[PDB]
Amino acid sequence: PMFIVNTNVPRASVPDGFLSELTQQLAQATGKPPQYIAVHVVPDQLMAFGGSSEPCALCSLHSIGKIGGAQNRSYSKLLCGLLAERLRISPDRVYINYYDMNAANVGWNNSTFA
Amino acid sequence: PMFIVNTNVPRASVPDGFLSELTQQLAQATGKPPQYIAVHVVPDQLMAFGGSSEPCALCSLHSIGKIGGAQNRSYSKLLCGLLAERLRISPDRVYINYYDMNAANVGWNNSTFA
Amino acid sequence: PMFIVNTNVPRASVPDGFLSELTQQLAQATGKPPQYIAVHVVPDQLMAFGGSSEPCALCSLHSIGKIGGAQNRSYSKLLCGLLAERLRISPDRVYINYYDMNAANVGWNNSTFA
Ligand SMILES: CC(C)c1nn2ccccc2c1C(=O)[C@@H](C)N
Ligand SMILES: [Cl-]
Ligand SMILES: [Cl-]
Ligand SMILES: [Cl-]
Ligand SMILES: [Cl-]
Ligand SMILES: [Cl-]
Ligand SMILES: [Cl-]
Ligand SMILES: [Cl-]
Ligand SMILES: [Cl-]
Ligand SMILES: [Cl-]
Ligand SMILES: [Cl-]
Repeated sequence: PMFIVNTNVPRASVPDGFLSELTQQLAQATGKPPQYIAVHVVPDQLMAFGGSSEPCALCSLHSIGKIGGAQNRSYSKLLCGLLAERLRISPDRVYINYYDMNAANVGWNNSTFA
Repeated sequence: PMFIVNTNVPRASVPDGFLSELTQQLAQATGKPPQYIAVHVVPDQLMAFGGSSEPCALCSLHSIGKIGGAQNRSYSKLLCGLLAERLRISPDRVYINYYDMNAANVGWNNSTFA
Repeated sequence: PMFIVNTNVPRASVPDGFLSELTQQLAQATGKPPQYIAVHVVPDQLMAFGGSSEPCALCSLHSIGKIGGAQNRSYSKLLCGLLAERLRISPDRVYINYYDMNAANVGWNNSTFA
């Protein structure tokens, strides 16, 4: 799986250990092996949500399977929870796009998961 | 909806009110409330379009519905128009990927839109 | 086509002409004219792969057609090879998401490719 978070929150406000916490929480939530988890955080971004530039975040979670109605609601609660707790971003100022990737469309180690 | 613009144009060349203009114009174009419109601009990028690093832009517009053949053509005219006017980027050096998202695949406020 | 590389490797480590090499290599691989190839490299990113902060990369390749099982395996070998030789990133620490875009969903020059 791959989780990306883009936010206008400054770098200095992203607490130490955030990438590790995301990796650990996502491994368990998705059920995927920790070695399969990739995380990416992009702070200090120029963005707005509803026209307001108060703290907000635009994210994406890509996974081969483990994507669905119920699972996505659970990931959203988990992720919005972490963003609220660690980056002080209100859950209603966070969007998370979920993508269920076909194995044939994910490259890794000179090949694909197909 | 969510609109992201990645460009090699420097931050100082992004005029005041750009995020606000995009928010307003996209709310009107998509027919969605501006409160639900998120915009993100990423300047000073290392990119090339067609083998040259002259001003260019790689963008994405995600929306639950309001995506289609005719609508996308209309959005492209609007967006390329804004990028040319405000960032001086030639329309033929702009790519905009459109994504019609299923409500279950868009997280927000500890849940999804499903 | 559009190729994006997000990586934690330093900007100073990205060889000059790297964008040009990616452009020409992708033009050859996809069979499409270099004029239509866009490349984007984002260094100095805060990311982790498998919980580790060692060099890694999260990439995407979007193309109208020329995407598939066999082709993607070929693209992965090509791209991982380039990232390894030029950016010193191990292939097993690289993810590449492939997207076969419908022409109606790719905006360009005030319209779409449909
Ligand atoms: C699905 C499988 C190919 C696979 N994907 N993947 C992604 C990141 C790290 C390890 C692996 C991995 C493996 O364990 C191989 C060695 N069997
Ligand atoms: Cl589910
Ligand atoms: Cl897919
Ligand atoms: Cl602005
Ligand atoms: Cl140039
Ligand atoms: Cl339409
Ligand atoms: Cl039309
Ligand atoms: Cl979707
Ligand atoms: Cl194929
Ligand atoms: Cl093959
Ligand atoms: Cl598409």
